[PDB]
Formats: sequence, structure tokens, C-alpha cells
Amino acid sequence: SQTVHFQGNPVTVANSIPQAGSKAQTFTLVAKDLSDVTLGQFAGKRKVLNIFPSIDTGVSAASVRKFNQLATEIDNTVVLCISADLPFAQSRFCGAEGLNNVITLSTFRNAEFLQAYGVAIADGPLKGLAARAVVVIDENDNVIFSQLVDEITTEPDYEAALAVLKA
Amino acid sequence: SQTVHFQGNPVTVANSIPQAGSKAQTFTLVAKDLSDVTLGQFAGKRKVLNIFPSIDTGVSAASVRKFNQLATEIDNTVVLCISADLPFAQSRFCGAEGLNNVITLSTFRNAEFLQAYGVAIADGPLKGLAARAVVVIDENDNVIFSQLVDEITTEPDYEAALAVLKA
Repeated sequence: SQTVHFQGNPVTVANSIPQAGSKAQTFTLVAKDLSDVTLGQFAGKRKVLNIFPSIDTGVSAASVRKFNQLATEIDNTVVLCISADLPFAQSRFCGAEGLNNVITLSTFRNAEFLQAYGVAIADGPLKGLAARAVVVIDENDNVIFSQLVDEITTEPDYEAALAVLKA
Repeated sequence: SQTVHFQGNPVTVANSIPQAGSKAQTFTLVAKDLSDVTLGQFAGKRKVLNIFPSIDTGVSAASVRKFNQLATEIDNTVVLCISADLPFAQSRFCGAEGLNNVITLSTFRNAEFLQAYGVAIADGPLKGLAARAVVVIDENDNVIFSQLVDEITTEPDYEAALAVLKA
């Protein structure tokens, strides 16, 4: 298992975040219209997965705002904002701020994504929520970057996520 | 199973809502502070369970506002607002409106409550969400009222829920 921190206090996260050079595991998540979305639906594109505990807490919103803007600066990529929030909470946020580039996806019917992607908080009050994480996937569904954010109350390293998409 | 409707279109709901005169099944749900709450923690009180698909959609908020006010007019009762929303969405709503009488509880780690209470939407886009329902439980954990709302876009019958608590 893995360990992240909340203001220094350890939090247990199941399994292992995918490693660069490994195959991305397929998933099914739920979109704003309650349709089911799979990894294969993005065939041929790069994918940025911005994973977080809740849009309604902490730095998660800040990260959505940032990735929404960054989405405009890269080509042939989808930016997926993924959490255990119901689709309605995710879309409430994006709608209030007019954040139209990111695609919001919910794990509320698909807890197995959190296990497969090594982001399931396993124990404690945050149990059932995703840890803060970024995974970047290439056009051939190979993982080319991941970060399991060590301090959950800090934003992910946007630069590092974007660097693997540059020439 | 049971059938409710969304603008007349049928929606399948698992099992059977508890019937008046039957024992209330125990549950564990998650509160605003991410602590786990059980039915036994309300020993000796009457319980009103206001169950709904999401606080962020439809008539659900209207029902929270109403039950928050009604909570002030009855004695020895807790009013529990229950959904698959994360605790954060529920508390966001209550906080914005200063609705301090209801107790918000989430099924996000406890999908078995939806099955046990015959409120799990089984199929279709709403799968994974609770149907709109009210269950009232007495001081001895006997069910004294339930309503599985036939048209999910209409509010529950507040009067009927409250009538079983009167002399």
C-alpha cells in the first residue's frame, strides 16, 4: 500500500499508483449526464487524469481551475477531473465558473477504479475517497507520468504532468 | 422490486420500502465530520428519514428546507437527510442556508443502506442513487410511516409523515 499525509498525519492508500511505462488499466466512470465513460472512448488522444478527494473541499477546485486553463495550451489531449463526488457536485462547480474544457467523471458507481488506479484511501475518515493524484496516459494507453501527492492539502505538480506532453 | 417514475417514465427501485408496523433495520451512515452514525445512536427518539437522489438536483433542496423548519415544530425527534451525495455536498447546502436542525448523512461508504431500506435505484442513469422516500421510525425503532414517492420530481407528503408523530 502507499502513504500520503494530511497536515503531516499519515493516510493509507491502496495498491500502487500506475508507474510510467506501464499499461493504463481500463475504466468506466460516470459523466455529467449520468452516461458511462470508458478509457477506450478517448482512443488516439493523450489523457490527463486529475484525481482528488472532493471538489467541495481543500485545493481540489484550485486544481480544476488550473487544469481547465492548461487544457487550452495543449493539443490532442482530454483533461479528466475524477472523484467520488456525485456528477452533480462536479458539474455544479464547473458550471458556476464556466470551466468548459475539463471532463468531469465520478467514481460513485465504480469504486473499482480507485483500487485499480492505486488511489483508494483505505482507512480513517477519508475512507472511500480518492487520494490526490495525477496520471497522464499517452495515445496508446501507456502511462507516461504519475504523481501521488504526498501532502494531500497541496496542489499537484502541474509542470511535471505537462512536461511529459511536450516535445 | 418497486417502480417510481421520472416525468412518467418508470424507474426500478430494489427490494421494498419498510412498512408501518415492521422493525427498522440498523444502519451506518457518514456525517458531516466523516464520523460513522448508526440508528442506535438515536435511541429513545423518533426519527424522520428524508431520503433523496441528490441535494444538488430537483426538489431535494426544497424538501431539506421544509423538513429543517418542520424539525422545530416537533419534540424528541431527529430529522435525518440522507443521500448518495458526499457529506461535503450536503453540508455545503445546509451551510449556505443556515439549515442547522437537520442531520445530514451520506451513503457513499454504505450502499447497503439503500438495499435494506428499499430505496436503491437499480437500473438506468440514476442507478446508484436513492429514490425519493420518507421513513418515520418510533422511539422503539418500529417503522410507523413510509412513502416511496411515486413521481420522483415531486416533493414527499410532509403532512402524512408528520401526522404519525401527532397525538
